[PDB]
Amino acid sequence: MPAYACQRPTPLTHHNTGLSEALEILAEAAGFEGSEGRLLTFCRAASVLKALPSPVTTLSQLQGLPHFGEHSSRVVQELLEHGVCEEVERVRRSERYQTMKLFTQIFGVGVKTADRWYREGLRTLDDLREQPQKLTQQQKAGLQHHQDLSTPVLRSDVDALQQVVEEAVGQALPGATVTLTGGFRRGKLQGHDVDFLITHPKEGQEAGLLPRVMCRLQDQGLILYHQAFERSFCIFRLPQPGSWKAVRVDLVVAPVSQFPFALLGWTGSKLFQRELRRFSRKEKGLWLNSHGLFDPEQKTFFQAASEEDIFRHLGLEYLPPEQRNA
DNA sequence: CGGCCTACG
DNA sequence: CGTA
DNA sequence: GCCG
Ligand SMILES: Nc1nc2c(ncn2[C@H]2C[C@H](O)[C@@H](COP(=O)(O)OP(=O)(O)OP(=O)(O)O)O2)c(=O)[nH]1
Ligand SMILES: [Ca+2]
Ligand SMILES: [Ca+2]
Ligand SMILES: [Cl-]
Ligand code: NA
Ligand code: NA
Repeated sequence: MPAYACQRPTPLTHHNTGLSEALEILAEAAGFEGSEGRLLTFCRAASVLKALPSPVTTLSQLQGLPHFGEHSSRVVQELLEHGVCEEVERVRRSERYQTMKLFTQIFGVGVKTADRWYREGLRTLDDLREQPQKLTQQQKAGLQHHQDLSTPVLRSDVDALQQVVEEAVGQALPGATVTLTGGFRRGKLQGHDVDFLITHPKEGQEAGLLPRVMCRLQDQGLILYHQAFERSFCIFRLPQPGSWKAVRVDLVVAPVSQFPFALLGWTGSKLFQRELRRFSRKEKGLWLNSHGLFDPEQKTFFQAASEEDIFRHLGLEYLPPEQRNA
């Protein structure tokens, strides 16, 4: 089993779901305390289990697996022997974990803001609503829409939404295209938000496009919240039987020269892309982001026409999106 | 021990 | 600071 | 928390 997640296929569904979900609780709790290193180790250990071909049934089967040291191994052992890990359950019911999770789920609130509110004594959404001068415009929108935004977006919702975006994009710039990215491109049947990548086949024509798209969506009454730019993090009105619901939608524009890098980055998963960028820099000496792949010794950018090109540049076997669920 | 992804709004 |  |  290789040490980087980008070196192994990771399917969406697998054979160690309960074990991985426990390690991801500990990863999340580490993030809430500001230890990104521990978060990464727990995430990586969880992802190793997702990549295995069958269930872990005995502690012996962790020997030699990367990212399983004394702590992650003890978590798995307790789950194998008792069906529960006391450390995980203590985290689950802790006031700190529950409130930090509640607050960071608000659009416009990160770990740093949630922690400050926690230290001030706040614990509930109604606590926040009773002091709204304390809130940015973004946070106000995230709090007002929190209930709808907490409900998963169904893959069955997405095609009708993509059609609406395509209509606005085609008026803004005929010939421009819309590609579904994010977890839905990896095969998920639900998601917390929808991610779209927009480009045009003629290099340079995409300049200035996103403000034109947003203006047209707003004029159609579809934008509940937004605001030169190339990424937009929106709240959209999605139809429902007899009504509608708020949904988070991300829009990104890339020039066609960069489209394979943007498609790769925005298709994720988040851990897969962090691991891929870490691999590129530490193992290959190349710097990767959603715009390109840079050789800092030649001071040259790799041209890519496809995601396949990028995997080849990096010396990695190609993984389709459905196998990037690290 | 150092390092832990890398951007844009 | 927020966001992907 | 773990790798190298
Ligand atoms: N490099 C990098 N990419 C990120 C980061 N956060 C998100 N992304 C990329 C990869 C994600 O798959 C993609 C979309 O992010 P989302 O939060 O929408 O996640 P995703 O669609 O995978 O899942 P979800 O909507 O929760 O089902 O953006 C980050 O911190 N770093
Ligand atoms: Ca998103
Ligand atoms: Ca998403
Ligand atoms: Cl840490
Ligand atoms: Na080990
Ligand atoms: Na948030």
